[PDB]
Amino acid sequence: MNTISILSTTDLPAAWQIEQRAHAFPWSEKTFFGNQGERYLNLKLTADDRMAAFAITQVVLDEATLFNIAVDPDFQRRGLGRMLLEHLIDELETRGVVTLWLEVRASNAAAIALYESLGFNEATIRRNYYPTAQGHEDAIIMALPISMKLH
Amino acid sequence: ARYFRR
Ligand SMILES: CC(C)(COP(=O)(O)OP(=O)(O)OC[C@H]1O[C@@H](n2cnc3c(N)ncnc32)[C@H](O)[C@@H]1OP(=O)(O)O)[C@@H](O)C(=O)NCCC(=O)NCCS
Repeated sequence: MNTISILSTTDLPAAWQIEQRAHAFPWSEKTFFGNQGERYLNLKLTADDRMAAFAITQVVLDEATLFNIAVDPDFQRRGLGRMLLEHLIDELETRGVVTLWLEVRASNAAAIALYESLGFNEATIRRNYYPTAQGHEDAIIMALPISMKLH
Repeated sequence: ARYFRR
């Protein structure tokens, strides 16, 4: 069974492990441990025992930015990424958020296709935004409009 | 993933 919950203090070491396993160029520890607290709606997905994924989001006004999503390699391509993303979107809609934003490596064909299938669109491109093992990569800036529902 | 200089 899969259980999406808030990501709290106690959860951060497990997530930090996931951060370092799923990203070729992870955040720094300080940056990672610093993206919590006020205005963060941070979520984890638990599969049975293990934490399998996490997502870091910040809400300002009626827009949000997904700073980070990560499914641990052991748990990938099993639909948990989408599921977590879907829970987040529902949660942002109840919160009056109308636009979710994110950045993605231009060559992440996986992530892009996931986002596209969830309704994200390319807004703009930032050239050479990401480092690579041999230079830089473009960032695609993508916006998902979230329709307002009856409550 | 957002990229930070931090
Ligand atoms: C990308 C990521 C967040 C989600 O992956 P996941 O949990 O495996 O994704 P899901 O199983 O929910 O589905 C992935 C969707 O991506 C697309 N996709 C296309 N090729 C794919 C591939 N080889 N692997 C994964 N997804 C692929 C599909 O639309 C797929 O949905 P499908 O089941 O209908 O084919 C996860 O793989 C991850 O953490 N990767 C490394 C870190 C990263 O790149 N994070 C996002 C940075 S913007």
